[PDB]
Amino acid sequence: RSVFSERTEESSAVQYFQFYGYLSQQQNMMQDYVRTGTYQRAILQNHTDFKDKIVLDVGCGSGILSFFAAQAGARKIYAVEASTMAQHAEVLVKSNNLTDRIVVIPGKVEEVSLPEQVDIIISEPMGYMLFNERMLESYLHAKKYLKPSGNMFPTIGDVHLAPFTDEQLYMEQFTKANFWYQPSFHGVDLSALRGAAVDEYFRQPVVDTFDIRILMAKSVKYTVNFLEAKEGDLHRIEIPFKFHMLHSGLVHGLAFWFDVAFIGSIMTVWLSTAPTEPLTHWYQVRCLFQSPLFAKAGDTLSGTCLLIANKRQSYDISIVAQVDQTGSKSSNLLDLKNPFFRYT
Amino acid sequence: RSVFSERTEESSAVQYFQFYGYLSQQQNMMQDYVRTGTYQRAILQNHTDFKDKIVLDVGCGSGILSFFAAQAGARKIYAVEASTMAQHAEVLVKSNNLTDRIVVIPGKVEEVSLPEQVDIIISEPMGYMLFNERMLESYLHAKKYLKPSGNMFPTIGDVHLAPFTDEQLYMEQFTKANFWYQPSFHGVDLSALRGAAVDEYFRQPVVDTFDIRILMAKSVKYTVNFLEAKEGDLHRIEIPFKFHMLHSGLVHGLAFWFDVAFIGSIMTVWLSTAPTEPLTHWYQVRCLFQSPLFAKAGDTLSGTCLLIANKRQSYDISIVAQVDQTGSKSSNLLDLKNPFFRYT
Amino acid sequence: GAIRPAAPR
Amino acid sequence: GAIRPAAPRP
Ligand SMILES: Nc1ncnc2c1ncn2[C@@H]1O[C@H](C[C@@H](N)CC[C@H](N)C(=O)O)[C@@H](O)[C@H]1O
Ligand SMILES: Nc1ncnc2c1ncn2[C@@H]1O[C@H](C[C@@H](N)CC[C@H](N)C(=O)O)[C@@H](O)[C@H]1O
Repeated sequence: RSVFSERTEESSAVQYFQFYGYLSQQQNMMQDYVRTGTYQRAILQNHTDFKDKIVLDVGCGSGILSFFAAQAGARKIYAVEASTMAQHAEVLVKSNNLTDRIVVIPGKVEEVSLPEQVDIIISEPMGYMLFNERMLESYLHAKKYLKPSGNMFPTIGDVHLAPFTDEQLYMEQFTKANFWYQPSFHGVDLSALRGAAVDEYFRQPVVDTFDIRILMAKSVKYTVNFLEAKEGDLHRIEIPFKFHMLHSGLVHGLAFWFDVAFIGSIMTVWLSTAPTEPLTHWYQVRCLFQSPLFAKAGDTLSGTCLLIANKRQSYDISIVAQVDQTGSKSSNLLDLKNPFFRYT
Repeated sequence: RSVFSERTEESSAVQYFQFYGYLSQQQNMMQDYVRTGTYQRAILQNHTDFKDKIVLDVGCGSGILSFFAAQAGARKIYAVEASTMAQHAEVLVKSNNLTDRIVVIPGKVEEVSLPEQVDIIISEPMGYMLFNERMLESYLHAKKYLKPSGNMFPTIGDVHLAPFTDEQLYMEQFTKANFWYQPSFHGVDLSALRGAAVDEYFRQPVVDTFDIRILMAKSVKYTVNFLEAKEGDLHRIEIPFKFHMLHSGLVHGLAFWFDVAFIGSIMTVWLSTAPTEPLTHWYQVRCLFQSPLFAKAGDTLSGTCLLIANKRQSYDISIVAQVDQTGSKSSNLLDLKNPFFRYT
Repeated sequence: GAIRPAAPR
Repeated sequence: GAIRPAAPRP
């Protein structure tokens, strides 16, 4: 039936909205002060984008961003939430005396009916590596409700990519895989599964932070403009790259992070997940190469990061990289749905 | 369509078998040396229950238990596995040159066909708190393939429950929930959801180990005899208790652990997850009381632990307890499928 | 089913 | 979605 159910396996959806149904999970996001306080700053400092305006909050969760919009003088805020968190949001709207201004609407933004078109859409639809969850697509879908020359908060998103060296990370993953190297595990030969094991462990993106000294080159930027993109733009995301290596050493994979910009009428406010910035609950993301690439300073490392949307609310990621000077290449598949959360 | 599909929501099934399809997850179980080593000892030291016998391995995973049956001399072993781990097991059967003795059968044990009846069923289908996953029912279901006077390994399982005092663990729940008791979280009064947050945290069983000094009475035991039990016997599990209190204090809830016994022709081998025994990947499980109960040594703490099976492959737990000398009473409801993993 | 990572202290 | 906890570490 709906645009959402056509692109999403039911098993994925149930589990997804179950996770967000937990007050403990909403609290986790809320307690990220950089995230929550930057959203508040972006909204309050652009108060004229809200004052007496009609607002759509896509995936309101607790209601938190709708309360910021109300603090900035919005006339009416439609707060849409597909998880059972919608009922808790309703309770908060009542206890905060904002029933005249915040209207919770339970269900998927792809399935509900709003009573009118809006001036501005706000959301926090960013997953780790930006694209996990495929919630950006629901955010773009919601533009069917946006007035001409309406705005989006956030307005754009930049994904950054850079090559890294981290021998300790590589060996940590490699060591776990080599459990399946043993030819006599309790007298049983596991070694025929070595290859599948390495493949599975290296399909896992690594979510954690790190020092910027591990980066071997200036980062490449890929931009998505939410004011212009169509949902279909996010089905196949292709990020070519050419890195000018600043340091010699082994390239163990690519590091990703993302920034979003809230481009208001008064000022632009950035929310950054970069490793040079204060740490957020998104940390940063690294895709390891099963086979590291040796490169010399001044070499070029070129290739393509390709993200293919799947029905499990995430992406199949392929990264092909090569050192142009030697023709040394690494081909990699990663399953963005199945990360290794390594942070302590 | 099958006994399995009737008692199980697809969304739960899909996620369950995805989990077991990871070589990393099979690996996690294999690496529990207490678990894997005890299974090997029970099978090998009862070699006469296996020599030239026909064996069914219910949920064979990587195949490890089936290889131990081969080590003990079984003629034919049918290894049934529902997840995609089935392919990986088939690879190990070939690489260990056991194609003539181990036959891997992909699919649910409720849905596949065996060509003959077996002498002995082997399985590791114990969830945390024993009952989680409802795989005990698949193990019992499999007795349709058992010859009269066939054996089961394990043969019996015992759950233990005992009252505990742990003020710090109890207090950790209100600490977490009082996030919501802020009148101005970024300008928002969250206080109305505090009660809901408390209920959410108290609905989670706690998975971790503990010092035995926290236990306030000798355990009561509930036993499942896998030779005699029917599937239906596991849909509603009623565990009455009358604890004679050995220590005075605030009872904060009930602690659970479990033992299984392999009752073979040569000897009985026990696999215990008790807090007195070396730690396993099952740890122990604690269910808190939201209102704790004062009891003095010599008092009786009476009540019932009621576990009711649900379609998410787990149980709704109802614990009701009173101190008989005073009449003070505590009711608690938990969701076994959603535990807090507190161990480091 | 790990959707969002734990927020840092 | 954790079915089995992690094995305790040496
Ligand atoms: N298709 C959808 N329709 C409605 N809500 C959704 C959809 N997809 C995700 N969500 C909700 O969007 C929220 C995403 C959260 N990252 C944001 C929560 C909240 N706005 C906050 O900033 O704290 C979750 O509560 C999800 O349940
Ligand atoms: N109904 C079922 N039919 C077939 N396999 C199942 C069923 N339910 C659970 N399983 C499998 O049973 C296994 C349970 C594991 N605890 C045991 C793995 C393996 N036997 C070992 O001891 O290492 C998983 O691989 C599940 O996929």
